[PDB]
Amino acid sequence: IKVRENEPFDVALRRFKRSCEKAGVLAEVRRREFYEKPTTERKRAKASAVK
Amino acid sequence: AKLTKRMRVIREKVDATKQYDINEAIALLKELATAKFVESVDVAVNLGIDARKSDQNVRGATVLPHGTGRSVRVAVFTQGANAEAAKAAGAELVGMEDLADQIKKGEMNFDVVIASPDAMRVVGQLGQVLGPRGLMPNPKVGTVTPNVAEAVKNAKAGQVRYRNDKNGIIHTTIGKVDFDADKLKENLEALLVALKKAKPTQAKGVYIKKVSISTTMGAGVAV
Amino acid sequence: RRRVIGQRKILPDPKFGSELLAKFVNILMVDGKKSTAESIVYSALETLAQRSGKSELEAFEVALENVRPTVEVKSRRVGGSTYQVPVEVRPVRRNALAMRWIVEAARKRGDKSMALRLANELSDAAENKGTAVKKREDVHRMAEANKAFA
Amino acid sequence: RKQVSDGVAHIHASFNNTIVTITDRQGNALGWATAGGSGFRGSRKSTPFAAQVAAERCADAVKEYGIKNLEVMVKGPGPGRESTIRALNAAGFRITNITDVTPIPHNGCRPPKKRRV
RNA sequence: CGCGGGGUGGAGCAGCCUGGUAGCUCGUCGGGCUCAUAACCCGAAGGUCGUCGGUUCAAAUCCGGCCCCCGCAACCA
RNA sequence: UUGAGCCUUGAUGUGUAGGAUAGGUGGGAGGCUUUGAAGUGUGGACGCCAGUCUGCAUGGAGCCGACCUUGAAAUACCACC
Repeated sequence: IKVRENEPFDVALRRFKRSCEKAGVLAEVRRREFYEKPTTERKRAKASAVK
Repeated sequence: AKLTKRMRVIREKVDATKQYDINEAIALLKELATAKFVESVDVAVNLGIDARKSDQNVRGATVLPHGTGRSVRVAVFTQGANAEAAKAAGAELVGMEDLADQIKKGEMNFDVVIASPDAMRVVGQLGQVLGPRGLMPNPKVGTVTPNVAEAVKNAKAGQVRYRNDKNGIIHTTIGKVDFDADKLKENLEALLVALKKAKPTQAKGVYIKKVSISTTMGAGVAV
Repeated sequence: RRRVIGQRKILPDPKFGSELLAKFVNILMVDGKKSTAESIVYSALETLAQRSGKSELEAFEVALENVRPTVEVKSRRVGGSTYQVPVEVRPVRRNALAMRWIVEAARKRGDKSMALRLANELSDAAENKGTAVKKREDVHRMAEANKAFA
Repeated sequence: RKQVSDGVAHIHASFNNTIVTITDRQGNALGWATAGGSGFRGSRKSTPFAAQVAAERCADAVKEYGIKNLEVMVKGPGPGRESTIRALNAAGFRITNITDVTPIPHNGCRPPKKRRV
């Protein structure tokens, strides 16, 4: 995870709720070097039903 | 140094390096006293003779005009008329089986204990309570004998008892600093000639390595 | 694993209203008779006033407020290997652990009257010497040289 | 020497060791401690206890320098990070400058399932 | 020609300054373990801690002698 | 900068058990403290966790053996090593 956040924490991190297995987070979208591309999709949003 | 006021005022009379002749200092020994208890002059001898081997261990006692610096209260364990002979010679308490209960329970008002050989059957049961006090009689050093009247008198007349310590050293008192300094040169020879007759059987060549003499927490004297 | 269990806190003693005396007669219960234990513990004060026991407010409190156990010993696994590790004593056996250390020390002693062996064991806890009080100290002295694991 | 009331620090924790070092901004050594200096070995040398005791051994090396605030750097993933930072208060320190100095050294990846636990 | 240490079930070693007190490894007779065999672990059986003096309520032990061992050792005509 | 050595200074002693860190060894009851401890607490330090040293709030000549108990054996106050 490689984080630099310091001071007011306990219990040796893993602070994000539902981060691995059966979602969250990512692997939606696991193949072809696109692993971190759904974070970009849900930030460039705008609508999700597009024509 | 760093020294206490009681002794700092005595350095106002005496030199820190000089050891004084016992034939010349005869008015000075009484003059360097400062304590709230009685100060003495004591002899320190270096040995030997072998510094480890217990076959060359030195033990004994010697008679002196003032003994240990006081008179002693002597007790005698003896049955029948021979006890009255020790009571008239130097004993202040006569002992029997009735007294062996008190000594074992813890109470004893005497400096020396003497016994006769047929009375020593009782005293043999006190060897572990009289042991750690040096108070137990033993035939092998003469403190058990039929002539108990002369043995209580030997203690009451004033004697000092000794034995050498670790690595071969021995220390004994030879007078109070207030007592006649003229006699120190006389009584020292009576102590030395008697300690020199106490040489071990397997002693060879030499016996004394060094002699020193000093006052309680005070200056040294020369011979 | 699962469970999550129901637990019991037991009935108080029918003379004094004390549940601490009730747990003491339960640890003193042998052969299931249970009335026998009432006649052994708190059945005399004249036998505690025979030794070190001073006034009735201390005739049972010498097994309660006189001590505080904290840890137990034995080994525990950490990763791929086992180590000697002091473990945290649970907060309701905390006040009822020394009851076994007193009842065992009296029961296994060869000195006749059991009602008197127990009053003598309470007297030897009122001086804070040897039995039960050193069974607290021995494991605390161990845990003062064993701290890396819990 | 003399009172300075200033210094800099380094605190590291891994899954095999933990250490504490205090120095000056002119490069002078002021105090050091390690879990091996605390006398620990093997699977016990990375514990959060081994880190919290080493923190006070370094606070005893700097004791005459007058230091209450020092500029800290933090290294390594190990749980000794959390107890060595709490031990700054048991050392008498109150901080205003602290940064993570751990090498990244590349992008990502794959957070583990062991250590913790 | 001398000195230090040693004498303990079947072989080789403890020690000291807890004197109220025989410890051990190795083997042997048996288990754990094992598909056995190796590696590691621990029950059981058997001896006067030599020997003559000594202190003592008491020494295999300490203090004196002896003897056999194990290591070091020196000189006048 | 330090090897060896000598004075000065300061403290050594907890086999083991509890009230208790009984050094050796010989004495011995009135001897020592007035920035001086007691005693419960926020603190510092060595630790064999018993003890001791220092600081502050304080209170200000005690305290101790003998008594009472523990043990073959003592436990204020002290030479000597």
